[PDB]
Amino acid sequence: ADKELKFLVVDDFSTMRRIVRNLLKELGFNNVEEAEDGVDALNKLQAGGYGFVISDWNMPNMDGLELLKTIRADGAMSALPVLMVTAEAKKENIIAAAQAGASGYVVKPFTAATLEEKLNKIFEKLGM
Amino acid sequence: MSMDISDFYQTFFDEADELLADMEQHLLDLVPESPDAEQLNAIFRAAHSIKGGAGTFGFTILQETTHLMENLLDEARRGEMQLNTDIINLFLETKDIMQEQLDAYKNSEEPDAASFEYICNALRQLALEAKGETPSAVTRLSVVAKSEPQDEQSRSQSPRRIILSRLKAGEVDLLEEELGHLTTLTDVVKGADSLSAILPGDIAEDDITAVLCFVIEADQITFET
Repeated sequence: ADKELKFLVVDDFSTMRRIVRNLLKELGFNNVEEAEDGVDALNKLQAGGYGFVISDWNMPNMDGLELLKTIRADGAMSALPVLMVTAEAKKENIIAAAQAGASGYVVKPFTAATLEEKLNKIFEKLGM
Repeated sequence: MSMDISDFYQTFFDEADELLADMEQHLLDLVPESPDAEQLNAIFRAAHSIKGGAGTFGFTILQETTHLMENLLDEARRGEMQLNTDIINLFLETKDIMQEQLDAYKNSEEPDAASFEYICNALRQLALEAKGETPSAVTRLSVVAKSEPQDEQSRSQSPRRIILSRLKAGEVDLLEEELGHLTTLTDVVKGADSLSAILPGDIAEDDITAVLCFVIEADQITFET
């Protein structure tokens, strides 16, 4: 529940990144960064500082899961929380996310009120 | 207050117009026989972005139209599909139609049904043609329906009960809500703090374990009777 948590809003789409941003806003979150892909993100992540990957499932060069497995077979990034943002609540996504090691999932578009609740539980389970 | 979408639309409409203009220019600059990888990636990303926005706001016709184009652009960018002038012209026509669909939504109007059917039909025809007539040799020639029709119908009686012990305030409702995403719960005993329900067996024990594990832990989970 850090209203400053560094959200790597990994998504290749700007307006969404913007309302996500504005809702984070009406809810009080204002610290949001944008990335456009997995190599970019992996490159970006090969850097560091990222705490929450609000990663859209899909991107070019390397997607959400390769991102996630490479993330996982690699010594250094093996345990980052990745909130897979998904357009819809689906099981295999939910499970593959689970077997390759993902942290949680959410469905857009949400009201300020909903985004509000999901964040709460991951925070909960990871101990945040 | 009240997340109204009839203004989160304006930002989308503007982004979409811009992405449609970019799509058009990239398409016009593409060299079919040797498409610049970076240019195709941009066309694909514009389409992916427009599709997600269309899904978020329930713009059915635009979403499906963009969906079909995106899959095609993915094939071409991965190098699985060859491009030519006809295909590029179809993409341009697709961009033209998507713009008309967007312009209808801007006016709180419904897009053109006939143009929608025509473009989707053409896009699906191309994908089909991009296939060389089904896969090589017969596939799924057996792996399909395996084990014949089970004896009773769905497990004789070994659903295994899942016992979720130790849940929180609103978690009863919520986990009820979450297990409700993976599987279906019956005999929902909503105790003050518990949730028991019988379990179907539709997911490897090893995997149910894995997802509940997004909200709860491996030992909170017992499989027995």
